Amino acid sequence: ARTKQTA
Amino acid sequence: DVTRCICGFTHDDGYMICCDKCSVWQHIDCMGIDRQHIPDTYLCERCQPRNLDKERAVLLQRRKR
Ligand SMILES: [Zn+2]
Ligand SMILES: [Zn+2]
Repeated sequence: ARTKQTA
Repeated sequence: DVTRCICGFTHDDGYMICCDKCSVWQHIDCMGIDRQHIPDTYLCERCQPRNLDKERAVLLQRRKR
C-alpha cells in the first residue's frame, strides 16, 4: 500500500 | 493531500496509509492496520465498507496531539 511515516 | 480517518482528526500521527481508490489518508492505528502486516492494496472504510471501533480510534489519537 502507499504509506507515509513522517518524522 | 486529503486526510479523512475514522477518528476525525486531521493531524499526521507518524504512520498513515492512503486509500487506493479515493486517495484519503488514514492513521494505521485507527484503522487497525498492523505496521508489520501492511497489505498490498488498501481501501478506506467507505470504499470497502466494514465496521471499526471509532471510539478507540479517537482515544488513541487524542494522546498524539
Ligand atoms: Zn485516525
Ligand atoms: Zn477510499
